[PDB]
Formats: sequence, C-alpha cells, structure tokens
Amino acid sequence: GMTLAKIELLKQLLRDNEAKTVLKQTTVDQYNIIRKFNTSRIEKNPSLRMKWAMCSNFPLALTKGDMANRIPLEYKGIQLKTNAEDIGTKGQMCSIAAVTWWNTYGPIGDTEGFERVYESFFLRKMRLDNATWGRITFGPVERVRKRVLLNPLTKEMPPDEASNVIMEILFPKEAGIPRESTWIHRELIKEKREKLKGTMITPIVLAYMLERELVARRRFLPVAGATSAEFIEMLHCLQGENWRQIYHPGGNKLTESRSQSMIVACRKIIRRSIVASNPLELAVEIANKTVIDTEPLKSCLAAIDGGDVACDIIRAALGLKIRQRQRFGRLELKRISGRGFKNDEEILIGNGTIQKIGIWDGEEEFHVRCGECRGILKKSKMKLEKLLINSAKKEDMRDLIILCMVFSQDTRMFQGVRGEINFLNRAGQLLSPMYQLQRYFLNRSNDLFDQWGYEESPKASELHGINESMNASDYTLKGVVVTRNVTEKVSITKNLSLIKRTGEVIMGANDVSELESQAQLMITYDTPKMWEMGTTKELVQNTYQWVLKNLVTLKAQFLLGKEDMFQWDAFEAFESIIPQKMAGQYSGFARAVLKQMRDQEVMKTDQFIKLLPFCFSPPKLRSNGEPYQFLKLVLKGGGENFIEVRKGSPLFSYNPQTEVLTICGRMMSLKGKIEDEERNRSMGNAVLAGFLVSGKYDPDLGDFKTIEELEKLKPGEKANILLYQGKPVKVVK
Amino acid sequence: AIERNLARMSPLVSVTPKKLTWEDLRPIGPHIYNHELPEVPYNAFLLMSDELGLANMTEGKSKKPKTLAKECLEKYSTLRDQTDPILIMKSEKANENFLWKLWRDCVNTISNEEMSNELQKTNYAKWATGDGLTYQKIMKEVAIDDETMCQEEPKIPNKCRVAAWVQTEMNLLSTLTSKRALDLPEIGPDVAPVEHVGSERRKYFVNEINYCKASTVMMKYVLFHTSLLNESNASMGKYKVIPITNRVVNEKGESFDMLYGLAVKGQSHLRGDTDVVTVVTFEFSSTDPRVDSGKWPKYTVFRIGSLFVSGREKSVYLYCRVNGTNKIQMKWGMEARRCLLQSMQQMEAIVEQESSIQGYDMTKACFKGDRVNSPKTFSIGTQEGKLVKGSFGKALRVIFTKCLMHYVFGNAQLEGFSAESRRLLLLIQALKDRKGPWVFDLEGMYSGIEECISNNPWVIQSAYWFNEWLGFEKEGSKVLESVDEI
Amino acid sequence: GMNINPYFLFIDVPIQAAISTTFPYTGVPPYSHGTGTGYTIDTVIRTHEYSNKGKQYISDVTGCTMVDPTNGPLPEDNEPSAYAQLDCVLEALDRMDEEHPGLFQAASQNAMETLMVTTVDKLTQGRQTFDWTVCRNQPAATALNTTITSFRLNDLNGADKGGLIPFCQDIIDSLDRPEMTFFSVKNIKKKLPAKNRKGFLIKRIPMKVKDKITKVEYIKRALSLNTMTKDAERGKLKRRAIATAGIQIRGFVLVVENLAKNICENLEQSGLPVGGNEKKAKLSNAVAKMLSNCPPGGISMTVTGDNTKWNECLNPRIFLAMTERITRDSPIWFRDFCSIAPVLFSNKIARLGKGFMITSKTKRLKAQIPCPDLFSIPLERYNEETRAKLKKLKPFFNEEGTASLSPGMMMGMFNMLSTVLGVAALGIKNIGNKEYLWDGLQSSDDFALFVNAKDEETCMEGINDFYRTCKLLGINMSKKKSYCNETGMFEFTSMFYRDGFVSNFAMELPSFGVAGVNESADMAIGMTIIKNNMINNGMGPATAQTAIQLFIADYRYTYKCHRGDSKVEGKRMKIIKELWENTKGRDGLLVADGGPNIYNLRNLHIPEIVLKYNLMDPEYKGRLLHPQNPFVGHLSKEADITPAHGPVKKMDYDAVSGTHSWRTKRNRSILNTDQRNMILEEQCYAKCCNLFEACFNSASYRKPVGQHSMLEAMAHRLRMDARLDYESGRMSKDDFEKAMAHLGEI
RNA sequence: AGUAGUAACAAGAG
RNA sequence: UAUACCUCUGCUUCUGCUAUU
RNA sequence: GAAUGCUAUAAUAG
Ligand SMILES: Nc1ccn([C@@H]2O[C@H](COP(=O)(O)OP(=O)(O)OP(=O)(O)O)[C@@H](O)[C@H]2O)c(=O)n1
Ligand SMILES: [Mg+2]
Repeated sequence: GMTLAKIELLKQLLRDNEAKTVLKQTTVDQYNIIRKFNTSRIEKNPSLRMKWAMCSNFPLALTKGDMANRIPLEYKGIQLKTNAEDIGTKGQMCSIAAVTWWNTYGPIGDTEGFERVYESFFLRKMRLDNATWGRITFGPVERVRKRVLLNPLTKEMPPDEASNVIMEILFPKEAGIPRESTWIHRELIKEKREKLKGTMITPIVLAYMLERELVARRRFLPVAGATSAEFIEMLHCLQGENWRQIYHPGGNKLTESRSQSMIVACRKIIRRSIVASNPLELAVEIANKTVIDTEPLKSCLAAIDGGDVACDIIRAALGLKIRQRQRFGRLELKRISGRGFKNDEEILIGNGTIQKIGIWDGEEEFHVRCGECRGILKKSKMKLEKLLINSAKKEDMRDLIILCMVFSQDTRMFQGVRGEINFLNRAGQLLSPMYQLQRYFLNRSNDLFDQWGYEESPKASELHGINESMNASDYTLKGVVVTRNVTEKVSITKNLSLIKRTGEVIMGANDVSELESQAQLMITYDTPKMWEMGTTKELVQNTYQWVLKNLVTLKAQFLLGKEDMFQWDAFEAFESIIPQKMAGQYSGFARAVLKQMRDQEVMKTDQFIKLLPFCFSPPKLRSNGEPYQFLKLVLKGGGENFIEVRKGSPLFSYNPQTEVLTICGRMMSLKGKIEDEERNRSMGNAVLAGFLVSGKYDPDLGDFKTIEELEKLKPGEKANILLYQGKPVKVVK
Repeated sequence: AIERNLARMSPLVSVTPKKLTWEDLRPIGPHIYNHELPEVPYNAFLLMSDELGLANMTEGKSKKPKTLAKECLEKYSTLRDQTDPILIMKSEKANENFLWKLWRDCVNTISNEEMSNELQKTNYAKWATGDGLTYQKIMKEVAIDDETMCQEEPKIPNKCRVAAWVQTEMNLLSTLTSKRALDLPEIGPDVAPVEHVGSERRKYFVNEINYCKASTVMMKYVLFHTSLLNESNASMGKYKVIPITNRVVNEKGESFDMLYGLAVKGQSHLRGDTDVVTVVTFEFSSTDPRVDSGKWPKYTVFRIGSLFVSGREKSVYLYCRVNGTNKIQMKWGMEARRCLLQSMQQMEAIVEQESSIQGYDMTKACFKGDRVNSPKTFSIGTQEGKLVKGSFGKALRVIFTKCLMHYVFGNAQLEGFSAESRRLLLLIQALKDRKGPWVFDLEGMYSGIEECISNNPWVIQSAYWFNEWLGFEKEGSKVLESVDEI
Repeated sequence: GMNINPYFLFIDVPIQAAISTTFPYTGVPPYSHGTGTGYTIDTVIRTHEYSNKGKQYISDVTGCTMVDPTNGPLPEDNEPSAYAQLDCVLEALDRMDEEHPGLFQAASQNAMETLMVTTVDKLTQGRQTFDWTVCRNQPAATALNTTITSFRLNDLNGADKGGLIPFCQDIIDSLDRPEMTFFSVKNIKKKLPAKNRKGFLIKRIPMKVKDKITKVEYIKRALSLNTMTKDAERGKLKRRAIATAGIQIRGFVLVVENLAKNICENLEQSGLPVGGNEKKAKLSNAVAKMLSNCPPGGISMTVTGDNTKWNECLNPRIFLAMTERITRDSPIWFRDFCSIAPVLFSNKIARLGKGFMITSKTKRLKAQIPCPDLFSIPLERYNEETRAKLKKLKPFFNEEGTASLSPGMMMGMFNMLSTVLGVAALGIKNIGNKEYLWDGLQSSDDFALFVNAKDEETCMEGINDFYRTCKLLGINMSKKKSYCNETGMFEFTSMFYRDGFVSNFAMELPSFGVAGVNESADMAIGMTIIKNNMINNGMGPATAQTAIQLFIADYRYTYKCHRGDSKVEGKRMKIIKELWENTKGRDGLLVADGGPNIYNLRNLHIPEIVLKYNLMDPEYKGRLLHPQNPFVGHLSKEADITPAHGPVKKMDYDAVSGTHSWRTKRNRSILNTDQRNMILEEQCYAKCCNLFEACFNSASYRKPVGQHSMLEAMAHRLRMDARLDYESGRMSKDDFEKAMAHLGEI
C-alpha cells in the first residue's frame, strides 16, 4: 500500500504554491531539464579537492534515515558524524571513519540475489579463474588497430531494442508501445525477471547491470590474432609490441568463433606452404601442430561442418571428408555443380559511384538454406537465373530470396542500391562490399523487389510463385519459384589441388582467399619456427635477424660457394610475403648485385644483409640476358611494406655514423661485423646489376637516368645516378 | 579565383623556406653564458643533495610525528641543546633573531612532553609566517578618488647565468646510496608468465632507483607535502611545527627514521587552489654556504655544532628559509611517486625492444650481461670535453632524476622551454636521420625557446646541456659528410 | 669529476623513440591568477589588428563598432591576415564537392533529420553556460531553465513543445520583443513564531520580482560571450583567454557543428572527429598510401604544420558562406536555421572578465575596477602594458563594459567547420599545373601537409603555394612553429610519427593518480587506467606492476586507509585496526577497510568487491553491501524523503554499489552570500522530481517524454495505482476513499 | 617577508 | 554603535568548445 | 567469412 503514501505526500507538496506551479508548468519532457538543475559548479580538479577534503573533519554526507541514526555521534573519542545537515542530502555530515565504523560494527544487511544481479562480473572473474596460461614469447608483434567488443554479452541487441527489453524486465507499466523485440526475447525477459525477482538492490543498478550485458561496448584497440571478447577483456596480458603470451580463457567458446578463426589458420598455412616444393608436406607438417586456442586444427576441422576452400584443402591434406558446405553470413550454401572464377571488377551502384568487387564467373547450382526455409539456386556471372524454395516461415522465405538475390551479384541488385552505403569505414578501413550489400538489403527490401521486376507465376504440379508479401500470388519475382519438395572420394596433389577420381579438379590453393584477417581465437603453431605464418613486418624482421645472427658463416660460405647458401628455410618463409609476380625478378636482380660485389672486390655488408633474403625465388631475367633493375622492392601488405635498393625504408635502413641497422624500428649494431674499406667504399656499385661507379656527376651526360633508361644501355655506357638526396654518382655498365 | 588571387597577390607573401644546415643551429639562450648576470640561485622548496637526515633506528613499527622528531633529537641532543646562534649567512630581507627564536621555539615545542605541535603566534613567528601582510579591500568608489592607487607593473623573472650546483645536484641525486626509501606496497601473487617476467624485471629496475639519492629526496618531498596538506586543512588558523621526516632501510634491513629538519606552517585559510600558505624551513646540512655563496641568497644559515661523517668531524649547519606553497603544488607533491613510471617505462621499452631481437628476456643481459650478450651502455656525460659511457642502471637513474627535477623545478618557464625546444630536438633528429629538413623562420622558432630561459635552474642548465650535446652531435655529423662521395 | 648530461641519451636513442623524456608531466601545470581582462583584451585587439585594413562600419542594430575583413585587400607581408576571399573559399569547396560527390546534401540530410528529433534538454550537457538573466556563467541545465522561465513571461512557450526547433524559433523571436521581462529574486523579512523569549524569529524569504530590459540591452546579452583564462595550459609560458557562450546562441552552433562533423567523418584528410586508436589507424593508413604513391626518383616531403591565430583570423561571414554553399540542396528553413549561428557570431559581443586591480603599496589598499569603470581613472594610473591595451580597446569598447568583436571565431566555437575549411585547402592539391602535388591531414589548426614532387626545390614551390592558398581562406601557417622534412617522420596533435606513430607514455601519466570521485570508484579508475595504458600507451609489465603499487600508496595516503596490520597512526586507522582484529577473513577486506591489495596484471579488469567477495566474512559483506545503507542513498516506508539527489550517471569504470560509494558534503561558501536563495529553488525542483520518480521508476533509467503537465501524469498514474490497489486487494475501502478524495482535491 | 610571475595570495564574510 | 576573545566559510573569486565515448 | 557506432565527474589533445 505505497500508493496512499505518495498521494498523501502529493497533497503536502502541492501546498507549496512554488512547487504547485512547477508541477503545473514544467512538462514531462522538461523534467529532464529541472532534474539536472543545481547550484554546484562542476569540480574541475577533483584529484586535488578529494586529497584536500579528506583532511577535513566531516567530508561525507549521510542520507537522512533511521540507518544514518544507527551510526553514533562519536566512537572511542572519534567524531564519526556531526549534527549539521548537508545542503544536498539534507542529512547529517560525517568523517571517512564513519564508513570504517559501519563496515566494522554496523548492522548486517541481506545480500540475497547479489551474485545473480552482478553475474556479468562474476563470469568475468570465473573466466580468469578457470583459465590456463601458456608460455611468454619474445619477438616482433605487428599490432593492428581494429574496432572490437570489450565485454562478452548475454545476447547482443541495438541500444534501442536492448533498452526496450530492460523496460519489459524492470519497469513493465512504463514500457510504452509493445514492439516485435518484446516477443523475440520473451525467454530472456522471463529468465532475467525470475532471477532478479528476490533482490533488495536498487532497480536503477539492475538496469545498468543488464545494459552492461545486453548493450555492446565496441571500441577500437591495437589487437593481434585475438578478436574474441573473452580474449579482448584480457588484451593487456595477451601481447605487447615485442612479446606474446598464450592465455586460454574459461566457460565456453562459440562454434562460429571456432570456425571463423579455423579458416585464418588454414589460409595462413596454405599462404606459406605454396612457396616450398611439395607444399602438401609443409601444409601437413604445420596443420598437425596448429592449435586453435586449446583445440587441434584437425579436431576442429573434423568437429565443425562448414568453412572455406582452405578448410577443405587442409581437410584433404590431413585426410577428412571435405565439406563443400559454404556460408554468406545468414545464407548457407552447398555446391551441386559449377566452377567459380573470382575476378576483381569495377561495379557501378544505384547511388552512382564505382566500387571494386570480386565477381564470380560460370553457371553454378547450390543448396541454399535460411533458418527453416530451404531452396536450390542457379546463377551466372552477375545474374540470378532460377531460385526454387520451400514455404517454411514467412520471414525465413523473405530473407533467403534477398540473400540469394545479393549472393548472385545480379546487375539488377546493384541498381537497387539507393541511399548511403558505407564500403569504407570511418577510419578508412575496407568493409566487405558483398557482406555490406547483404547487410543493407536485409534492412531495405521493398527497394530490391521493385528494382528487380516481376513476371507470371509457374503453372506446374507443386510450383506456385509468391509476390512481394510472400503469399502464393499470380505475379512472382523474375526467376523465383516455391515448391512442396525439399559424397564422392577426392585426393589432393602435392602442389595442393583437389582432383576427382575421374581427373577434373574441384579446388586448388590458387582458389583460396588472399585476405589475411584477425583470428577470433588465439592461433598457435606447436612446431618451432612458428614465425613463418607471421605478418610481413614480423617475417621481414625475424628473417634479417636470422641473417645478422648467422652473418659470420653465411657471408663466408658466399665467398667460397656461389649459390650453396641461397636456399635457406628462413628465405623460403620470406618469399611468401613477396608478390609472386615480382619474386623471381627481385631474385634475378639481387643475386647479380651480390655476385657483382663478391667478384669485383666492391663489398657492402649492409646491402648484402638487405638483398640476400630476396635471392631464393628461382631467378627471372629479361629476354636479353641481363637482370631486371629496381629502385624499391614492394612486399605483401600496406604501402610501407617495401625495401629501398639505394636508400633506407620503413622496413630497413643502415646508419653508418653509429654503424646501426634499423629493422621495423628495432636497432641492431653492425660494429665488429663490418670491413675497414666499406666506410669510404661507395654504395653506387651495389645498386644496379652489371653497373659500377666510374667518377662523379658529369653535367655533359645530362639528367639522372630512370630504371628504364638504365636497363636500355649498351655495356660500357656512362650514366648519372642519384643514390639519395645530395649523393649524385657517375655509373657505367 | 585562387589562380587569379595568387597571380595578383604580392610576391613579398611567402614561407621563405631554407634547408637546415648544422651551422644554422647556433647555441640557444646565449645570455646563460654572460658572467655579468647573477648566478641562478637554489629556489627549491626543500634541500636535495645538500640535505642531512639524523638517523633514529626505530623498533620498526611507527609512532607520532612529534614523538619520532623528539626521540630523533634526544639522540642528537648536542645539536638540539645548541642555544647560541653562530650565524654564517643571512638572507638580505630576513631577521637572524626572529628566525633563530623560531628555530628554538620549534626545537623546544617538538622536544617538550605535550601532545600539540602548535606554535604560540609570537612577534617572530608572525614576521616569519607573514601575519596580516595582505592588502585591505576597499570600494572602487574610494579607489577611483585616490590618485596614489595605481595598477602595479607585473613582476618578471630576472635573467640568470649557468650555475654549477644544478649540474652537481643531477650528478649526486643520480648516484647510488646504501639506503632504500620507497614505500611500495604489496601486490597479488604472480600466475601468468607476463607477471613473473614483470616481477623479476622490477627487482632490477625498482632497486636500481630505490638505492639512489633522488629516490630518498622524492619520498621526503612526497611524505612532507602529505603531512603539510593534512595540517593545512585540519589546523587552518594555527601555526604548527611539522618535522621533515622520511623512513630509510639500510642493506642489513634495519628501519631508520630520518629527521632532515623542522618546518613551521603559517595560517592556511586556503580558499583558492593557488592561495599561498607561508612555510618556514629549518633544514640540517653539512654543506658550507661560504663555498657556493651565489647558491644561498634566499637562505639564512647557522653553525649548530658538528658530527662524525666517518673519521671526519663535519660541522653541521642549519639552512633557515621563509618559503611558500599552495594546494596544487602540495597535491602534485604527493603525486611525485609517478617519477618512477616515466623513467622505468622508457628503459623497459629498450629492454623489451632488445628482447624481440635476441628472442629472450634481455632484462638480466642489459644491466649485468649474460653468456651471449655483454651489458648495455649509454653515452652518459662529458669529462674535460670528452664523451663518457655509463651503465643501463646509471642511464635509468639519470632519467628518474631528470623526472624528479621536472617536478622540483616544474613551472610555466619549464613547460614552455620543454615544448618549444622539443621542436628543435626533432629538427636535429631529421639532420641525424639525413632527412634534409627545411625551416621557414628559425629566429622566431629560437626566440620562443629563448624567452622561456629566465631564472629556472633546470631550464638554464637544460639549455647548457642542450648546447653541449648539440656541439657533440654537430661533431659526429662530420663522419657522414664524406660518405658515397667517390 | 664526470659531469652527467641527460640529452646524451638522444645520442643512443633517437628523439621520437624516447619523446616521453621531453614531457615534464610529473611537474605542476600553469594556473592563472586574478583577472583574465588583460588576456581577453589582447584577443579583442589582435582580432581587429588583423582586420583593421578591412571595411569598418557602425551596427544600426547593437550600435556597436563592426569590422569586416572578408573580400578585403590581399596582404603585403606575412603578418596574420584575416582578409579571406569568398571566391577562393567557394572554389575550394566546389573542388571538395567534386572530390566527394553528394556528401554536402548527404550530411545536410542527416544534420537536418537530427535537429527534428533533437529535444531542448540537449542544451543541458555543456558545463558552465553564460546566463543573460543574471549576467554570470551558470550550469547548462540552470542557464536553460532560467531562459525557459523568462521566455514564458514574454509569451514564449515554444520550449514546452519539446523539440529544439520551436525553442530555437522563440530565441530569434525574443530579439523582436520591445522589452524582455525575467524573474530575479529579492529577500523579504517575515515574523515566524518560535519557542523564543520575545516569542518569534525573523527569517529572510526569497521573492521572484519581474525585472525588465530594453530590446538592445537584451540583444547585446544574447550576442554576449563571457571570457576567462585557460588554466592547466600545458607546454606554454604565458596564459590565454577562453570564451563561454549564451544559451541563446549555443542552440544554433550545435547544428552547424553537427553539419560539419557529418562532412568530416566522410573525409580522407580529417583528423576529427576520429580519436586515439581510430585516428592512429586512419593516419597510419593515410601516410602509407601518400608515401607509396610518390613518383619513383621524386622526393616525398612532410611539412609538420601549425596555423597561428586560428580563432582571431577565421571570419564568421566565411562560416555563413560555408553553410549556404553546403546546404544548397537543403530546404529553405534549414538553409536559414544553419545561417543563424554565423550571423550571431558576426555581431557577437565579448565580455571583458572581472576588470583590473589598483593598489597603494604605502597605504596597503587594493581595489578591483569593474570593466564598465575601466575609463573612470586616468590611463596614467594603469601600468604601461594595460595603458596601450586600453588605448587599443577604446574604439571597440561599450559603456556597459563589453567589447564589439565582429571578426574572429574565438576559442574552439567552430572546430568541425574550421577543420572542413582546412581540408578545403588540402582539396586543391596543385596550382598552375606545376611539377608537385600536395595532400595532408587537418585537425582544427593542427595540419601535416605531404608534398610528392620531382625535387625538394619544387616541394618548396608547392608549400609556398599552399601557404598563399591558405592566406585566401583566412588560414595563416606559423613560419616559426611549422617545419618540413623528407617523409618518414612528422608530428601531429602531439602524435610523433617515425616510420609508425611512436609510444609516448608521459602524456597520459597524470591520469594514473587518485581520480577524486570516491574510494569504490578511484580503485576501478586507477586499475582501468593501468590496464588501458598497458595496451595503448605501451607500458611494460614491470612498470605496469609498479604503477599498481604507486597507485595503492596514493590511495592509502589519500583515503588514509593503510594496512590494518600496519602501525600508521590515524583517526580512521584506529577503527581500521579494530576491523583488522575483529575480522577473520582479512584477505576478503577491501584496501579502503585496511585490506591487502591483491591486484596484479591479469585481474586489473575485475572489481575489488567481486574479486574478494568469495573470501569475505558474512557480517563484513553484510555491512559493506547493506541494501539500505546511509552513505549511497537508495529507495524506501514513505516519511518525507526528498534530498537534492542528482541524476545517476553511467560512468565507464566498473564498480559495485557498496558503503565506499559515498558522496562528499557540498561546498557551503554559498551559505554566506545572497545566492543562499537558490538552495530553496533547487530543493523545490528536487521535491517535485524525487516524488515524480516514486510515481515513474522508469524516469530514473530512461528519459520520460510528454508535453502535458507533470502533475497530470503523476495524478492519473496514482489514480490507476489506487483503483487497481483496491480492485486487487492491496488497499482497503477506508484508504481507497481517502485516495480518490485526496486525488479529487487535485 | 615570502610564494610567485605579465596578477594574484600573504584569510574572507555577518 | 553594539553583540564579537562571537558566528559562518576553504573550488562557487565568472573554468569554455571539439574529439578520444 | 564482413560487420554491428557511439556518445562520464577523470586524463590527454587542439
Ligand atoms: N585549450 C584550447 C586549445 C586550443 N583550442 C582550439 O585549437 C586552436 C589551435 O590552438 P593552438 O594551436 O594552441 O593556438 P593558435 O590558435 O594557433 O594560436 P597561436 O597563434 O598562439 O599559435 C585554437 O585556436 C582553438 O580553436 C581550444 O579551443 N582550446
Ligand atoms: Mg598555432
């Protein structure tokens, strides 16, 4: 019977004609304004004001209540609280000693439900508690700055949907208009309501506690091979710049997160295996010792039914039934017939801009599925042909058609893109155009349907077409039909190609996705030299480091045997981050420049160290016998991943003054491992293959010759070269 | 329109660019070298390298600040009993009699058997704390009528020359002691190898600083500025004798209380954060003020007996100064512990960097050196115009000290100089990197740096050190002049 | 001896790598003293000093001295020029529009559709706003309330409709009112009977009296900006002036900024509004491309840039043109709505702070001269520097003690829009088809221009051109501060790039201290700062573990809560020590209860209360987490519990509601002064809201919406509650009759 | 005095 | 003036905008 | 094999 008291207090409050007029004039909207109304100017130096105010007699303010009165005025000659009432709380003020007293000799309150209320946190603890810590590793880590989930959620919803659910749980009456959402989380509402039922904790806290575990806290962080929230929460302990730490959390891990990471493992294995002779050998070697968090890759691939080409290649390589089962977020397919050729092309879209997308060629048939709705799809290069489906759930049917329409990449689908569609992120990062077009047309469907076109429904046995509203209609979507009606032993080549028992190939390592991405769970390689699956900068550094380490031998062996020490397992890994279409050309160049130093007396250890790694890929010379000439050697990754031939570069530069080599930021001393003649010995010689310095810049020869103009010279022809700003040199063939 | 406007705009409008050459980088703040300017004086709140703590070995468990200050003097009674003022140096505008009387009031009051450390508001203590020295507020009506009432000329920091004692402070504060001060509390037991690496790595970093002079000084500065702030709020309208106390542990693991001197706190009705509370410092010191006379114009010194420093009878002086602080400086004093972090981090960065190269924990390697790697060294300083190399620990300590001095001499002058000079430090690093740097108005860039250099000792010395280092770099550059030159 | 030199580290480690050692952030920040009038006057003078060659005229609205530099004579030298050329500003924006097609209308759409949804309460989240009713700064929420209460008296109820637009309509309408009337309180004595000798007691009661001001006096106050000095201005010698704006003009700035934000978010070279990791990513990606795109053989050069007098030089009339050009396809009303904010700024009036203090050393007398009475005393009585300042102020000064200031933006009022105008310069890229190409990043004034050309001599031709281009937009590049080097390293918003943005731990060091919220919070904050620094600002595990210790010390000394086993004497320590002895599970006790710190690198992110909960004593946790404890103030029994409780905010730090989650007593300086009366005004609104929250528990959580009376809402709810309480059987006939009878009276 | 530094505090108020 | 060797006060003696959210 | 966009009383930056 709290109702009476409130009404009785309203009568008291309404006797203050000032309060009366406030209540009568201030609108329910304006409550928000007058709630925040106060005298208190915002405390700008709280760190200070606290440190100061703690030295005062009575810094704290009690809330006027029978509990406040249970605190005594003084205890054993300690003034706990005063008579003077605070301006804010309109209750007695007290010293910090009051708290310490209450926590010691205060009344013992009922802490029932606490654990259920603050479960969110207790789980956060439970994950650390039931975790397993592996080994710390010291070595380069390329941290990528990406937007990640900070705290694991009970169930993810938009803030609006989330808030509406919390209202249904805590404040039923003041909910407003019932939304679809209400029914969608009916289980969670009842479940939470039944758990928070018996609690004395203030509803406003229970609100924010639910908000904490329904609203997504998603922010940018520097991450490395760990996106999963239950990893992100621990990110501080997971890695630094120059060290890594293996950490297995507790509780549970999602089959989807297990899958999406499992792909990256396979892709990373294949990407590296491609460079070695007998890729299958290395592919198998690594895969057997590849651990996804705590779960072996082989076990994971066996357990999970799904994944991409790479997963199937590695499955075959290990000896597991390859599942040509496929996903496109919500849509999930399985190939019956066809062969897909992914060509990157410049697609114009309805709003009127040009987006680069990987378009698939050939006529293919897939077993499309979406929830309880199933279907058979048929598509050709940027055109859906025929879509058979079942009449399951109305929205599940509605989604499958939109997913299949987008998946087909029909030029009609691209025409129906009206409004703002972001392919580029706020931080200038690439988002997957197909996975964003999928995500866009699931929100705005009526545009796609109208921008597609209709036709007469089929007049067959159990075939009866459906219109926009997903009802058995006369007009159906152009090439859509609704029906009442719902492996083979492979082998894998050493070069990684899945051949049928007949001969025709179904997949190859040339068909896997080139896009590296942050694995959801922690990927570990239980073989020594795990760095080989690392990033461009990691491989680059770990390689040059291993070159420096064994420079003593490697340099000597070079002065005895010519090509004996070009073939090294480190330089193999290093090749897998070289563009394959320049790999051979770079080796062709480098080996010539190296041999040019050895034979013509003109050495340069900093250059030797720089180029030696490139000399692994079988050489690729020009048709006229001479090698290709280069200024910079571009590597896989960002436009900063390149090695300059003449100068230094963001990956590699040498400081002669200090005799200090700088690799991806890390500084190494070449003191002791340097010849006496080198200092005065110019670089001009070890810059172009079959080219050596004659004198200094000759104005008669004119301007500085380009790579092309240099390559197109007859032996014993002079030329002007620039090594770096303010070092002109006169070089001859 | 842009073409049309640029076409008709005066050629006199341009960035007037020039390629930076080493010779263009002249020394900054040339006035610091002018001997005709006064020697920058010691203007810190407390003594640092010139300090002297009286050693009072405690039971190990603490007591009241009056009690320890009493028992500390009770041991060194020869000093405490010295009632005859043997004055050595006087501050131009100070009172020998009043100051000595005040010292004696402190000693007596802190020595007595009473509970209180309150001081009777005597004519001397009133002069010392600056009683009722604030001007009286009057109406603008009356103000305007009065012609003799005027807006005062802003008082400016006067120019000063380089002072050795600044260099000497760095040198001594940087060096190793037998005494650990830091009060670093407990931590959670280690589980993750990261924590085991961190803890083991701490043992090297923390100790290397804890066993250095700067640390003790920092801790003293903190623990004083705490009790001072606590008194300032609690005992607002009371003159109080706060003892300059600090706990120290020797190699053998014995807890010694260190009384460095007695301070008195004037009325502290501190409304604003900037609002000043006059604090009068009486500090023990072995340092003879006659030696570096231009260091102690702000101080008044009394010879108060002697002590055995080892085999030597060093004469004990008493440095008496009318000083002041405010809520902010007092708070920032308590937040001076974080000097450890700024220095520790910067070197842990190098440890972790070098660890990535060698592929193991290079902590133990960088300091001492292992079977594989010899120890890490750094270009540390000069010795009759010749560069000298120092230990990783030394290099660490030198920074930790620098970070303390960043607080102790922290003001508007430093903030400016530090920020503006950073701009030139980079222009140097470009010349070092050989990234042919360009400048548009170098003079204007210099003036912004040079206007900050006034009467801040750390600024004035940082200019000297900068100018010295710049010279040593400028030399190193020569090696690169002739490279790939045929 | 051997003389240490700390700069000799730079020999071993390069500047960028160890930049941390160049930030003295263990040292005290600069704070201001006394008056900001000097610092304010400087800006006022300098703004007009760069516009003086422009078109000067007298405003036939305010009656003020207005100066218009725009389309003025082009500069003869490199002294800061405000003389921007509309044509060139438009041409720049046209190129931007070509480079980013549809973006202007795409943003305008969003910015417009926002405004329509935007409520009035949006204004109640802007610290101290200038209140025209009292001519002092006040809390945003109050400064609004005063204006709404004032407006109602002039027949302006647009606020009540709830949307921002109709409230904004009332602001531009309020200018056309011949007089403006507002409440301002007056004290009244009144006999009150009390157990007293004389048999009563006199007490002063507040009374709202209706003050009036003229059309002009109001307009000036509407166009007014109050001025302070910027305190804790790091890495600078001399202080600077900052400006707070009127509740009238704060409305229209939100939308014009919101418009420029929408534009910025979708720009390649915009440093705002992206921040920290998001920014570092974007700039790292930007540098990578503009680096690699450099012509082979040609030289890529980065100009580490900074513009001088960003605020003073930029013109409102240019910002007006920007909105007009950006909203070209937007409907007539929204084109006009946007146009207001610049128009207010192009007639704005700068308040001159407190004044100047005059003293006699001989007499020991000091007195403050109010800004109105600056030219009361002969200027010989002021000091040299102030004399000149006042002399130069003279022609822009107003008798009421303010300064006309037509030119200039003033500190930070239009950051987003200025960033756009900056980007617009970077949008040109080339002049006269020369052998160079510029492109950079802009974040307010702070800019980093990349120039890819054939040789550094040509790059300089490009930079020199960019400089001349900026001069036509009112953008002056600092030749002193700004510098240039070959691409690979630069500095941008104190982010130092060296083949990749370096770690600078020193900058965010101050945040390691005890935050000053309370015990329960400052622990969480303290650990979260360490946790976050360990990630973002590259703090190694040793330094991280040390940071924990150094925090725990600061915490234990601040909240005087040393280990219960320790013998540190203290008032709280006496009871702490009794708790230490009384308690069995001592490892369960929180640090604040003299408990042991059990935080390490791994568990930084778990709340102390949640960590130890499992190993607490039942009595101790029963006390520590008492549901109805007096320190926090929960819900209730219904006596008359109505304190001045503020709205429970959603802070990012993770902490449990326990006895250590207390609140400090309010600064009572207000009890001495006449402002006293406001406490009753507060404790009124408090009573109204607090009761409303007893009717609607959802109000505490989510914003209640409705243009109807609060009383109306409260009444119906209580009626239903009572009826259904009777029908259900929670309430009796006797009580229900009383309920319907009492509710009847309303 | 001193703090401090382009202007303040060195208590303010009934 | 008087109470007043009393009483009250210690960011409120004007602390802004925009990002990191 | 992609996303999910936000919106503190601290601190930093301009
Ligand atoms: N506390 C601050 C600092 C900066 N700014 C904004 O950032 C701009 C750049 O500030 P800064 O570069 O420090 O100074 P300038 O305005 O360039 O002034 P100066 O000519 O003295 O360099 C200011 O104009 C203002 O718009 C601000 O609003 N508040
Ligand atoms: Mg500037």
